[PDB]
Amino acid sequence: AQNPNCNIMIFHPTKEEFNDFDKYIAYMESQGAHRAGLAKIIPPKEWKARETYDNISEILIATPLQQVASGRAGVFTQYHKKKKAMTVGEYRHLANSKKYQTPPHQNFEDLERKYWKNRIYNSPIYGADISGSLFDENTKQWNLGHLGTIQDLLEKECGVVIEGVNTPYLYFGMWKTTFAWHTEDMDLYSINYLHLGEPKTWYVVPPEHGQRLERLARELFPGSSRGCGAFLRHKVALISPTVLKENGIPFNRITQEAGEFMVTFPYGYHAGFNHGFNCAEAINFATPRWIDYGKMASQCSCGEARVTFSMDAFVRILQPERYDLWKRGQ
Ligand SMILES: NCCc1ccc(O)c(O)c1
Ligand SMILES: O=C(O)CNC(=O)C(=O)O
Ligand code: NI
Ligand SMILES: [Zn+2]
Repeated sequence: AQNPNCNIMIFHPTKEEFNDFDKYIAYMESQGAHRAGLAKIIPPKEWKARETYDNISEILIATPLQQVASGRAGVFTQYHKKKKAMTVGEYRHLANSKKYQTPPHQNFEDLERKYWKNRIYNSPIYGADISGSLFDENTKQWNLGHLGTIQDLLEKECGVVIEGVNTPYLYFGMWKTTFAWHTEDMDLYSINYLHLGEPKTWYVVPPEHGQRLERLARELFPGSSRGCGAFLRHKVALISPTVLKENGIPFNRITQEAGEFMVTFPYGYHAGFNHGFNCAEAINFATPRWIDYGKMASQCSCGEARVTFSMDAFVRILQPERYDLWKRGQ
């Protein structure tokens, strides 16, 4: 069995290998990459996402989110307070201001230490889930706006025709902006390209051990766990690497830099933070191997979790027993 220790693998495809997206995902899995829950893909040197990021300042962040924490340094939740709209230009200036800028630090490890020590005492502002793309339409390889759709995958695999679209989202981050522990909707894959700016650090639990993280989360957030059978779907819980180690949860970490792709695999729990001002683009996708994970995905029905339009059809077709109860909560 490939990659039995579930290490995060890093890939360096040639420009030839970078032509067929599906084929290369399949190749990575043949080498055991999915066992980690997360992989890094470094594009061939000949490739670029777009010519420049010169005039991105006029993009609007309609609903910036202030991420307010509660709890202790290693175990906390965050809630999102809506702020007034601002342009990416205004947001970048805010990120670089004395209140919000990255502190002096020696290296990634020093900065990681500072993050887990001090995150809860600040409330950084995130521009998340902004529908759009920064890939040039003429970029033919690994263009996250030109992927095959999950709806077409389901149709090809299972012969069912369904409504729905899926499109990419932009994320503008600053120092300490945080993504909570989660898997994707319907335990899909995700792919994330860091277009510009400072790094993003990721933590990930191997899919074969996801239930260990769920069990720990129930112990660490007991009220939340009583309110919902799948509260990690709410995407508000953080647990530090120190606390994960103390409780024997298997995980790995890696830092993504500008110009690099990350792929998360079905039921790979992940969390992380941004080092400073940056812009990433991400989208969910499916492969034939996803279908079984989609059928088994645990759902939030307390009503807290957000659901796009397109998730309806996934639940309706793959989880018809759950559909009625789930739809009551959307
Ligand atoms: N009960 C279904 C599985 C499960 C358990 C705990 C969680 O936090 C979660 O998101 C999902
Ligand atoms: O970049 C972020 O803030 C979060 N991204 C993801 O969880 C992802 O790409 O799957
Ligand atoms: Ni994700
Ligand atoms: Zn819920």
